[PDB]
Amino acid sequence: DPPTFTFNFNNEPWVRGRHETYLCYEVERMHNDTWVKLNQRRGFLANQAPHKHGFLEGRHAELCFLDVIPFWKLDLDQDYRVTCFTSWSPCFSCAQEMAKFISKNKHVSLCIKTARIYDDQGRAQEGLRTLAEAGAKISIMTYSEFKHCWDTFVDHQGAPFQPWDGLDEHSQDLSGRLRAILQNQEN
Ligand SMILES: [Zn+2]
Repeated sequence: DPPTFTFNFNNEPWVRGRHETYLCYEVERMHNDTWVKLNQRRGFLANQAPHKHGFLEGRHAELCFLDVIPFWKLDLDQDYRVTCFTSWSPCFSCAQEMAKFISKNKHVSLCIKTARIYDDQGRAQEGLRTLAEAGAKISIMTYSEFKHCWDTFVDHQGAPFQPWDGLDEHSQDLSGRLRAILQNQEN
């Protein structure tokens, strides 16, 4: 057979927030002081809008699952068990908003293992610290959690996907930054 593989998750652009963004998530509906789930889906698609009919601004992972919450329309005492797997930690307004819903109430546990993000300081740090501090537990899902990212949302668990050195660069970035952003250690 001819050795021809397609890598859309590699270094090659495939997120940039909105638009055809490769993203994955996992959410559970917490009820009766416990945890439960009433759906069968692992990860997410590489685009916006989960279903058809009803889409204007679009949901980029952050507000995506955030939408799945009102989708269940829990009572109130319930809790949001949401987990995300994106190629980037936050988003300017997508995260700023997300952060709110999560920072506007104490009852939403999240684990966003993101690949990596690169921003100067302005027009990005807002959704960064906000969503990352009062929005969810953002993890640096680079080369390491990347291989695992597969082991969690792949039928084969860790598909034969080759990692790019950039992961070493980005990983080191998203991580070291995420520490500076959340900690706000200005130095
Ligand atoms: Zn976005």
